[PDB]
Amino acid sequence: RRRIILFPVPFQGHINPMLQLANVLYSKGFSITIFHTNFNKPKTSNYPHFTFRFILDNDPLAGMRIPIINEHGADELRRELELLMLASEEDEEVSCLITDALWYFAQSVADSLNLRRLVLMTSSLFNFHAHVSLPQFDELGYLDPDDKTRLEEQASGFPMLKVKDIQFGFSNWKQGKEIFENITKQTKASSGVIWNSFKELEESELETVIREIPAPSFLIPLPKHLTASSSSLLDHDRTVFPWLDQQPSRSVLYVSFGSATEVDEKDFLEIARGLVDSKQSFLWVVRPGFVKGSTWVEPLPDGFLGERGRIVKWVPQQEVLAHGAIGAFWTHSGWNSTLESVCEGVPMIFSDFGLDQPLNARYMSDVLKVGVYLENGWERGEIANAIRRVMVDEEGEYIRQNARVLKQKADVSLMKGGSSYESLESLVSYISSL
Repeated sequence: RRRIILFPVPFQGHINPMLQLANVLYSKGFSITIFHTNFNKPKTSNYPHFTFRFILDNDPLAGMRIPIINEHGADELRRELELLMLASEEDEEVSCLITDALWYFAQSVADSLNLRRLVLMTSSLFNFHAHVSLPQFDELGYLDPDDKTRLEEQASGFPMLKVKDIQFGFSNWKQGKEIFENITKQTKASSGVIWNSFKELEESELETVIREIPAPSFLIPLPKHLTASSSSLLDHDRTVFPWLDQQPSRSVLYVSFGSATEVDEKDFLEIARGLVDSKQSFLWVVRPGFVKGSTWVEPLPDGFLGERGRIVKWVPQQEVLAHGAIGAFWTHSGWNSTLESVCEGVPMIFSDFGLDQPLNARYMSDVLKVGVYLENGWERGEIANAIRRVMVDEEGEYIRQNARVLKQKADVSLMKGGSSYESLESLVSYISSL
């Protein structure tokens, strides 16, 4: 009997994957302790088989906890580790810790303890290519936002990307590679690295991973394993499932934009019209506090759709995406939502609110070819001409085709004698054989 220590980052896009992995690992035999701040704590009654430890705070702007924890957490993380290693019975040794990547400082703490740390990568191999070649991007001044980026113009080497992708996708040059420097470092210094993906999804970046990571990396599509429904930090309105049933097959555009994202009153209305203008049935989730200078959706006028679509606060998305009523998904190019998509097999409109969303958008658009990327902000014509495109237009059947070829591949992964299948037997072997 052997304990894994997991340690998410307490934001939905990190919780979601980290606990899915937790569930898959309990399956295969391991005791499971979870480190988590008291901030954004998930519902624990949902996870009766996991032991939970709250730390670091036992008495978009919220994402500063990450850097604040990194520098000031070390000595608190080490304490609780040692506690847990101590109290552990003769017959329940801790095999390993498994953190988010952004916990780049656990590796010193673990190092200091001699415990070995594995890493959960909540974004893609491509993402991690980007960060690897960042000192290559400083040179060309892609990280410089003073002058300009060239028009639909390829960066360097084998540029599946463009300079905008990086420009906006690394639009925190104000802080700079100071952070990402270590994340990449602290990924490579690791005893292993679990990728939320499968082998056909990113086969070009395998090399990038097998080059830079001396430790074995293991390729694991979590959504295909199990749904992340019971780590939702917000309450699901399930009143959408009885509806969808009464939409005809593939006539609903799902529309989620992350768990953090904010928009102006101007754009929210803009986003609004485009959806009507497209003349399609669409379920559109809107967080509580999504629109700025408002609480929920006061900005919405009366007499917009009403029959075709309905707004909601929050839903169990994977469960949604898997409904036939679904035809596409207006993502924000967050990775889980993006990955969920491929695995349930739905084509997507893209967007980017920085960080990683262009990167994701880019090589989901062009490489795989499973979506349409509004590069150029928000126009009520374009948006409707992306949605019509993917959904109705006869000029996106190659989008719809590819978006479901890739799904069968995923099932094949998890079918015995398949990448993901073997990767999990291996990961499992890699945890035990320690």
